[PDB]
Amino acid sequence: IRRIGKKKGATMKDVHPWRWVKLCSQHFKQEGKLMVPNCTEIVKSSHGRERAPQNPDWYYIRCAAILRAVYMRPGVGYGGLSKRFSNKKNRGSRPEITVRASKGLLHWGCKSLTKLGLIEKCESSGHRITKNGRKLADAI
Amino acid sequence: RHCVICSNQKAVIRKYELNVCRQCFRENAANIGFSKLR
Amino acid sequence: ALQNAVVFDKETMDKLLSEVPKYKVITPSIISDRLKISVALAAKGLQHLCRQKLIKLVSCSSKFRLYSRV
Amino acid sequence: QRVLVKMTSRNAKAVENVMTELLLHARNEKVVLRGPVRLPTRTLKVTTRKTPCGNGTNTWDTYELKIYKRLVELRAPTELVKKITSFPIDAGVDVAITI
Amino acid sequence: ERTFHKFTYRGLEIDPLLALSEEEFKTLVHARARRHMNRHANRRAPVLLKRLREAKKDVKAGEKPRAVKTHLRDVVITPEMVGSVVGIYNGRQFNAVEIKGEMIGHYLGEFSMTYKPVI
Amino acid sequence: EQFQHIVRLLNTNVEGKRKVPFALRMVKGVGIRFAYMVCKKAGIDVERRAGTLTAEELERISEVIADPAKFKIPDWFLNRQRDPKTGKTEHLTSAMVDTRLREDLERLRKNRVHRGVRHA
RNA sequence: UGUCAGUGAGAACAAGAAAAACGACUCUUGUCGGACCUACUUGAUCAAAAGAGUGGGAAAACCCCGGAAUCACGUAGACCCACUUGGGACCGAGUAUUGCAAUUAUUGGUCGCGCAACGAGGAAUGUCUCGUAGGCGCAGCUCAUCAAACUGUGCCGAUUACGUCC
Repeated sequence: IRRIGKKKGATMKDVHPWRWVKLCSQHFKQEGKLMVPNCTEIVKSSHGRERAPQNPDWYYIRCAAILRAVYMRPGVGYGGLSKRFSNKKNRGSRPEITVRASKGLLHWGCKSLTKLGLIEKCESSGHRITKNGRKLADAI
Repeated sequence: RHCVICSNQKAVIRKYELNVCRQCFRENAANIGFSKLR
Repeated sequence: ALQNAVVFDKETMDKLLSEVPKYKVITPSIISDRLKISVALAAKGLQHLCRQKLIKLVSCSSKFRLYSRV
Repeated sequence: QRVLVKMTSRNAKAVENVMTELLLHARNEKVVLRGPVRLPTRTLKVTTRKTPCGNGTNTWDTYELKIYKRLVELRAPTELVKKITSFPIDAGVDVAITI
Repeated sequence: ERTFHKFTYRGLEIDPLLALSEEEFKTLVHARARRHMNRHANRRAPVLLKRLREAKKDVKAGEKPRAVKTHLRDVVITPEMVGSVVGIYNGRQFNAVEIKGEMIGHYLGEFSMTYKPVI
Repeated sequence: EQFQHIVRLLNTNVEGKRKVPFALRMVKGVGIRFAYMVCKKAGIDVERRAGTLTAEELERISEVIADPAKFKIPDWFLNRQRDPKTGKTEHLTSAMVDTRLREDLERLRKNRVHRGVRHA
């Protein structure tokens, strides 16, 4: 492993591959974007970036944790049931992305459902995160 | 469900860990090896 | 000044530029405690002025940041 | 492969008479003896209302069992295992295994 | 004949509905109806279900077909043999006057009281 | 001149806000429908609703509301689906609410049993 | 509601405890696998609910035996001092799941109504001094099926007092 948490994985490993991936297309954009991504919304899926805060991160989780997928990988999914029926709030996940995200890894920086690196492209291209921000970073 | 050491089916059936001893209460009907110490 | 305001207007922005350096401590809150526009885009209003150096940023952070007269 | 002996019992001082004492017979005598330290001891906890009616202070109990699982290991006895498992007869719920 | 109804039920009048079978009916209608029909297919009662058709054949009344009562509140109202009138079970009430059209795919029960709310 | 301004959409004044979907809910909709917002030809948010027929192109939005089945957009967001006397109806708004209700206001409330009488 | 704060995203990270076996099939000179869970993949060239196949376990094996809430976050997110984008309770339409039988039983689901209540709430009154109070989540329990309940484990974790007897 190598990916995530070596550059600050929370907010300084995300925006940089995001820019690069939208600038030249790579990952899935399949219809289903509008549909509920996180439990019991009263709003739309998000204000902007419906399924473009997702894809590399959903590779990252499975990478460093070795073959967490489809039921384990929603482990680092979310759901609080933040609106509820006046009972004690409980955790959930929405399966929608699981299918698409186990498809993903066969292209771009990972190989297979057993081996999750190639040259580990994301790491190498993320070495310029530290050097210079692309967001006007506070710490750079 | 139903019980096998009564036929009452009411006054509550234990089926926890595959035993019934609450249609004949376990305080009265001990020697199952349980003890209370804490 | 006036109590309610979504608005983008000539007056809005022209007033803004004069009022911002007046205070010794500038936050998104106090600009909408003048009430000229809502707290919401009052935030953005300060950012892209501070970026052009009408203000001094204090915190290495945004949102719950504060600012000062430059 | 290597044969192991797990002895599962409700009570201590039944299993004790098995492991310590009667493994001496298999210690280097016919096979070699690798002692680890026995597996974690489960509790079976049950909670029973004391009162047989709805008027009390709504009291309850805590009843517990110990489950002692005593594991010691050997290095491949075959046909010798017959001796090993015929040794305890000293208490009920003494059960032994062979791989 | 001696049955009088109006449906207009998913755009379908009396004629198209009784042309369709119960099998094709449930593909249109309620989640409930599907499950009941599927698992009740083996036996729905021979003679009760018979008598609902039999009373239709009978004549010399303009009144809806009179048919033997039920103790069952669990039986569906089918598109076929509709307007067949039975005493819907309750321990005080039997109603022949809560069987009308626009009740297909709905239970025979959910009727004949069970409480009289007062005050 | 504007830039928070009342809007007639059911011939009913509803005041603007500085967010489009949130204000639009008063017209008989909700957020989760207005993921159609992206395809309503102003997917932008943090925008006035005095922006009607200028930067919102109101007429566009008012088509999506009425039939989203002309558009390709997923019809899992429909308010009514496969009614008991008709097919699907794409939305619930205005007088079109009342129509469906009345039919089942006589039927439903008949029901007798525990929960039946509670609904009655 | 501004002391999760309301809808969005991402990060790091927990502990007891539950589970399996039918004279039902097959197997022989005296007899083996199906009512438990979880893994993995199809379930997205197009939703959720939900379908099915492969794989392991009698548990320190169950895939890392243990994870997503309280929390962290300026990613320069969105809302922003309103009964709203704060809250749900009523109400109608659809569908799948469970079962010997459902009659909102189903409910982890869609999407309406929210502009229905209610703005810390008179008199009165409850109980705790430390890892406690308070806040938060998970499992067990009951058992066709449902936990705002009960029982147990864990997480975040104070203010005041340490006195008197009115």
